[PDB]
Amino acid sequence: QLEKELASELWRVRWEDVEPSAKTAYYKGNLVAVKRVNRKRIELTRKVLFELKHMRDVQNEHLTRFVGACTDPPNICILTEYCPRGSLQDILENESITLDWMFRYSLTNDIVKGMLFLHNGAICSHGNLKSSNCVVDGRFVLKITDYGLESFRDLDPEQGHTVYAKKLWTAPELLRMASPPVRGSQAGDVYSFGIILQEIALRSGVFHVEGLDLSPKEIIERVTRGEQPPFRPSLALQSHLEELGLLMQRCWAEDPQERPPFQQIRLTLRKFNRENSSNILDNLLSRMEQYANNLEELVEERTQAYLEEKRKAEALLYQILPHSVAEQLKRGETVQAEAFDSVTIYFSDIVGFTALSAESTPMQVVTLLNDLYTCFDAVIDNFDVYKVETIGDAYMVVSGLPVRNGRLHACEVARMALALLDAVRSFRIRHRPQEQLRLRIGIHTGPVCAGVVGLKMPRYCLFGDTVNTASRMESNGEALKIHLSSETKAVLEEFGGFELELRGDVEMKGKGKVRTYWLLG
Amino acid sequence: KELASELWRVRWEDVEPSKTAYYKGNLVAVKRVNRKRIELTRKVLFELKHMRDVQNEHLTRFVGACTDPPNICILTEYCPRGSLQDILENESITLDWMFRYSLTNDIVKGMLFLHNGAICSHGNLKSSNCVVDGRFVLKITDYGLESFRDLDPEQGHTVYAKKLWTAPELLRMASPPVRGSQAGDVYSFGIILQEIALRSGVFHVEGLDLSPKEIIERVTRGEQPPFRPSLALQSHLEELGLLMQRCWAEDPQERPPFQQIRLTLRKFNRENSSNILDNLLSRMEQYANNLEELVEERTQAYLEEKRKAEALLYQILPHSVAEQLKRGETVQAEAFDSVTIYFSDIVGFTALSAESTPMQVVTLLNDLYTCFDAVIDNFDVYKVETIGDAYMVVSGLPVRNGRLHACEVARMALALLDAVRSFRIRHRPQEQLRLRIGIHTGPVCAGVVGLKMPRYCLFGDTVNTASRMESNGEALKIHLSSETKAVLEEFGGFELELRGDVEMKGKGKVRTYWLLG
Ligand SMILES: Nc1ncnc2c1ncn2[C@@H]1O[C@H](COP(=O)(O)OP(=O)(O)OP(=O)(O)O)[C@@H](O)[C@H]1O
Ligand SMILES: Nc1ncnc2c1ncn2[C@@H]1O[C@H](COP(=O)(O)OP(=O)(O)OP(=O)(O)O)[C@@H](O)[C@H]1O
Repeated sequence: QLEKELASELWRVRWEDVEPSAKTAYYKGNLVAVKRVNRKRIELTRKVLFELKHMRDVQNEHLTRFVGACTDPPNICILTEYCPRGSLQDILENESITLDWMFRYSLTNDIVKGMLFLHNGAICSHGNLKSSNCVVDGRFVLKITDYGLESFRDLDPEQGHTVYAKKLWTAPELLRMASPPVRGSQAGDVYSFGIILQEIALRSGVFHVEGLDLSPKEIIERVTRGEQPPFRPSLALQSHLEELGLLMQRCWAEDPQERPPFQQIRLTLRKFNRENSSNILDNLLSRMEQYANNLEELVEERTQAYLEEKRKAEALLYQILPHSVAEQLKRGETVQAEAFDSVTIYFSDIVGFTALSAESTPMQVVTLLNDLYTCFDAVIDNFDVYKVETIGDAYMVVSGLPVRNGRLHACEVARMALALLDAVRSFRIRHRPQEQLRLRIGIHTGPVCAGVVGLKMPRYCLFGDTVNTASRMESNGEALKIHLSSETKAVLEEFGGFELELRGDVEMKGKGKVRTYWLLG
Repeated sequence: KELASELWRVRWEDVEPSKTAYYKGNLVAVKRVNRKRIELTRKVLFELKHMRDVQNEHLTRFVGACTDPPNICILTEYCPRGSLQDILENESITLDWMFRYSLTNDIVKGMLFLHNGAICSHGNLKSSNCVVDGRFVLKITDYGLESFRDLDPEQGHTVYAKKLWTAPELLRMASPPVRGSQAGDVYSFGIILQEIALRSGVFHVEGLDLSPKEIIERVTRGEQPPFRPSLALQSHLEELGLLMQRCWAEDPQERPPFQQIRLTLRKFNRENSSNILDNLLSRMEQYANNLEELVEERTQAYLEEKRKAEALLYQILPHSVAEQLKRGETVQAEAFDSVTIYFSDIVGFTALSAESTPMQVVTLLNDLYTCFDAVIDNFDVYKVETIGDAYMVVSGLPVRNGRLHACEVARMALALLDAVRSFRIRHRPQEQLRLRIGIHTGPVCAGVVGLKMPRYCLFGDTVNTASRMESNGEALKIHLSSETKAVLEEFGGFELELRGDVEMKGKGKVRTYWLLG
């Protein structure tokens, strides 16, 4: 029977039907995982033959099973039962799995037991036990893969300097200037578990010391020196979980016969887990429930964040155009060009807005300008006005777009006249208690045309011969007063009750003698 | 002994309002009751006895319901995480066939115990009142409640919206009981299966769907067309439709035995496994995988959206704004040492534009923007804004430009001729335009004004008076201010024509020079 099974050749995948599509592949109607190593010298190694067959005959709860081997000359590789989640080191290091310490204790104990079985049978502890080769099952039962099959790996000094990239967990004794044995040492196992426990206890990569970080070269050489102090990454200075620190301590010292057996290791682990170490069945359920709850909370927080971006993205493109645009993009395809000539516009400036303001002191007025912007905008929400521009010389607001009515705009302009008269006595310069600046404004009705231009950041533009004429005529505005023209005067006539006075016949550049009026209230 | 003390004396004092409240355990759900007056009787005694009686694995426990003069409610266990109806409604979660199927089987078992013993009936079996548990443990709510319900008569909005679930055997009556018909339970499961079968809301086949009131009197007006919403035509679950078709049985007795229902569902069962834990573990696995997929999609969309927003924001302001967006959050205006300001507008742009038709004026403005685009790529220049005809920009860069603002006039002089030469009014092919550029060289202070919609604003007496003066200028000739003419003197390679001392408002006789090229 033994001879027959050994001759059976039950480990040959033969890499013919298997389809490739870190590099997961599909074979045996199941998810697979294949890792290979550059070697072209395999033979029918009797010892390795038994090792391969025995591995294929090894099973346990916390181990990881085998499938088949790559005997083809294209390559040679293992076939392993892929598991969904990534390497454990990634698992903890993501900072997005929101672990808990009961969770971690259970993981440590499970890995302990799996290794223990790994060490109680014909297969003995594997050489390397890096924290980055402990996979998590779909049902979340820790497994320790990539072990055994001695002659099946890239056992090589070839890389030379590059070898020092990945040996950090190597047992200190084995990591000396000597040719190592493939199998490894049980002391090596104790050290491996100690270092992995450290990494799963501090939650930062490998050898996370806050005082001084050092590349792999530095850590390797430091470990190698064998200095009097027991070099190893430090333990958080707290008494909350001293037991685990002590247990790791017993596994670190270079005393080869000091790293204990796993009998006492499991004994101390159970003594600690007596806090919550209850059952062997329900553990899976509670663990998965905790993990799922945390994942759902994380995704809820991300989804909350995503809405935050949408509102801000909206605030840039849509908001530039008048709020009629707010409909235009908000299913307002009907929000298009207009031909309404009953539009009232207020363009005003600060008497000596620039010269004195800039000359007073560098960088001593810009904040005040922002304050004026904010306050006068808040008032700008006190009336139905779609502010047009805030040009350096002046800001110009014209209304009427939000409601297609020829009576609302005139009343809005008339009201804003008195509102600006008040603003004259509003937003006094805080920095200079003895400092006052007055605003001059004017209104000029007439035909106008509004339309949306621009591709990247389209904006509304409101052009009109009346607009240009109003600018050219109001360029001579006086302080703390308002000038109205004939068109706007007629607007006021039918707009509603008001107290307008007659300034007289003002000679306007390009307009000639124009009768003008003062708005009192 | 049982008479002595209720063991259902849940006063808030024990609990905290902190609408699920907490009591010395996990979260304990509550439900207010508008009773306002009590004369508890032996009937109530047996009510409490039954309330405590059952502790089945698929019946959700209560402890004690308040009986205070002003208020009363039942303190049940707050099994969190929504409802089954919801747990399929929200499109995010994607239950697979087997998952829904097993959910149905579990409901079968829970109901099987529901009233096969002491408790007679519940009557309200709304899917929304059967929630999932912390770890995939379905239950069924409000069993018992000998009188704990809104028995008060409304015959109004309550009828409109809150009674749909009861089936016609219940509907075809004017005296609703505390506990519904056994066939009533069968019907309740029938419509619950109706809702779980497909992802629709409630009692809604495709096609014509009358609104809820129409649904109500359809419920009570049933004709020989036996109006049970028919299942999905998909033939991979047609056997389910068999049960569904039977469940809402017009003949009261034909509504099959519930145990027979369970046994048929068993034969029906997908042969996954027989373990009681295995099913739970597999379910949680599927749910977790779906949640991970949701996380992935959300993250992808968030990154894409923010990338687009950043692109737009960078487009808005000058590249110095890009740098500020990079790391710097606090920005204060720069009192630049010396800059160049170019003001551009055509002669009689206002008049000509007004002459045009506004509708075609929109295309004219599009033409203007496009034609300005070409001049928009000459050298470092940030177009401040485009208000009307005037199209102005400055060449001040975040860092020293080696007197590059001298190159601003160079760029404008180069671009003006090219733009004017072969740029035409689409709606005004017959009409042509002449472009005049006014350049000044001087310092100015510029900064970001506003935060919600911050914009670069640059103020400087040079800029202001230069814009005003260039307002009136020579024809088809780039005028430069003597101030900027000297800087042009510093930078070689070009030719300058001395226009001479022109009258500038607020400036008197001020020298100006015409661009040569
Ligand atoms: N169960 C698994 N089997 C194979 N690969 C896995 C598994 N789980 C995760 N992986 C991924 O495959 C990679 C294989 O591990 P790794 O790269 O550490 O092997 P190696 O570096 O060739 O040798 P060692 O495992 O000793 O480091 C991991 O880095 C990980 O990203
Ligand atoms: N343990 C629980 N106790 C109470 N409500 C819950 C519980 N779990 C979930 N819910 C929520 O309760 C809602 C069901 O509605 P609700 O219980 O308020 O009215 P009802 O029970 O149908 O009728 P009434 O409340 O009048 O008896 C669902 O949205 C569900 O998510």
